[PDB]
Amino acid sequence: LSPAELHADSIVIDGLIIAKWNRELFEDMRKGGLTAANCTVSVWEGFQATVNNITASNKLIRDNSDLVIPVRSTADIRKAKEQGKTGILYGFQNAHAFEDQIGYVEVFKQLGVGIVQMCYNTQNLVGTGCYERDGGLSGFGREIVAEMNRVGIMCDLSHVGSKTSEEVILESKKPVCYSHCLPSGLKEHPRNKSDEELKFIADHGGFVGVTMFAPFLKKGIDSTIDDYAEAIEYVMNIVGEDAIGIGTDFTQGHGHDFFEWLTHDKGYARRLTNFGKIVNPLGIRTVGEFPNLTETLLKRGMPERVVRKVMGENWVRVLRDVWGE
Amino acid sequence: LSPAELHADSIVIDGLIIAKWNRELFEDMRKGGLTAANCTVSVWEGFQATVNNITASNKLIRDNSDLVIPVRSTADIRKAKEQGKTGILYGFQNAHAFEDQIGYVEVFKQLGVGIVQMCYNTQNLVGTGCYERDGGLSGFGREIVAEMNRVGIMCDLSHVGSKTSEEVILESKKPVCYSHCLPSGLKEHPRNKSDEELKFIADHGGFVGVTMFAPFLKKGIDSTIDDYAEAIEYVMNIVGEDAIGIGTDFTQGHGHDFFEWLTHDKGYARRLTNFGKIVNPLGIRTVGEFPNLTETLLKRGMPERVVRKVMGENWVRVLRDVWGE
Repeated sequence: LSPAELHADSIVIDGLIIAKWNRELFEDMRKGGLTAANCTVSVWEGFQATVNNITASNKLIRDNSDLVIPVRSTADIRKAKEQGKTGILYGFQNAHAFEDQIGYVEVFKQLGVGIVQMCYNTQNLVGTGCYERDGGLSGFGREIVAEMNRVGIMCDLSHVGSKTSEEVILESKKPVCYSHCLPSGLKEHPRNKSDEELKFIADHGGFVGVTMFAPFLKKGIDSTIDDYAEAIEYVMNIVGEDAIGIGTDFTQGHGHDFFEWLTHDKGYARRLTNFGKIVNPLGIRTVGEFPNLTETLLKRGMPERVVRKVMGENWVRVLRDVWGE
Repeated sequence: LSPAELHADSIVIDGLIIAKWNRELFEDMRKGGLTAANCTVSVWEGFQATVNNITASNKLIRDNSDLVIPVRSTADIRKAKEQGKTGILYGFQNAHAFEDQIGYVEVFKQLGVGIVQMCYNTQNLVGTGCYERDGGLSGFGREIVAEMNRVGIMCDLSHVGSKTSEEVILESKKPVCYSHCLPSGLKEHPRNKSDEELKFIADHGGFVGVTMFAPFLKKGIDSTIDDYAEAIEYVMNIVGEDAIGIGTDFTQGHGHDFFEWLTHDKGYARRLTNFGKIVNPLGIRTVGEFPNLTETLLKRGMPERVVRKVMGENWVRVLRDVWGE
């Protein structure tokens, strides 16, 4: 009932987190009662470099198994909750890790990867990102989507351009998602999505995780926990209460080198953009503050049942759909 | 001079050979009076692997140095004519070997690569090739072209397809070429270029070597060395006598797997096309019959100085310009 007992008695999931990994990050996940999270282990990296991140990841988990456990099935999510731990679901923010092999889709799946973004800002072998002329979904890309549907890896399009994004929604036989994005109806920015877009992905059984990245918020570095709920309500107004969730996009622990890496093509080439100061909305600057989002949305008019949805239940339902598991 | 004396006294150069390497291939090159030839060492492979192709090539050059030598500058071309050997010019048919490192461009030039094709049939990191909806040249591609221009690696667009192709011609500050293509005015086909595309490339200081791959010829597997001259004459009629050359798509020695490799995306995925029965036009079916090409053109009426140009002079000139030497 009380905004604390609810968060506690609930499945909380985060669609996207790219924080510096260490035991302290893990403990802050626990402090926030986080049940599970899509953790990025690749963005610009190729096959082997991505594999390395996974090896490094499996080690941190292994060494901190009293705080976190791997996530391959939604059953792992139920386990994590009933065990007082945080489930970790491996994700890629780029299909580039597959390189030119369609066989790697099954390989990574076998290594615990459950969500893969099609592209990242610029042109891929499969499609093209959101910061450049979008050429659409390539032939090779349609083969990658297909195998991903067969193997059980969800298609993510947060950083993919509109042309290729639409083709992917129309091609996959399993729900796709925008793990972390914001409405352009509040802020123009190249990474935000239009109302037409948000309505189009929901109509096709899609899912949408609303993010809180300062740069993409209407008020930016002056945004508050409430400005986030505002955006979450704007999206739910188009998407509906069954296709909306959370995708904070927490970059907790990272520094200067990390952001410059995210803003230059390939992590080192030409400048694609400039985010500016990185200031999360006041009221939810750290993972350990996740519970303020349950209390907020709650004290904002949204009934308990819908809240359970937005905080995690919805993420579980789609992941269950896509993994058959 | 009789066509025999002429061919022998001429600098004959093949814009593109991609046959099975061994001591028998060389020797046949010598029989043909071949001065220098653009030899492909990459088409579907990435950085390392292409490098392996290169160390294996260097091995052959070294073990058969009485017949061949490396060609890095137009001076190396003259050196071959002086020593009666065939200079080998390492070339790529896909920029995929650069992967996502603009620094690899210089790396390969230092290893001998002097001519590179931007894409091969399908989407790249830099563009798209004929055979699929062409999105154009990307930001990463624009950077690659700029570096290629600086380091001295000529841009090839035979398998690139109009759009990224045209954009490359405008972006590049050095002449670019269609090492091996045929006029679509004689045979409609995705690999063939139009009269507008051929005039365009020439009007921009570009170069065009004509090929004789059966599938692209009007008469197909029924063509003859004359049908080849007809194409050369067709192209020279637009391009002029200074922007045309030879780029016989010699595949001497290769078997069945090789062609299936050339016809499926990434070398194994979806079939992009089907060449059919591979038969070279009668009277020029082996690199050892090169002198018949000179004889023919001459027999058809092309004056001596022009024949010398089509056979090799034009190539050396554009390579001289593009390499700064």
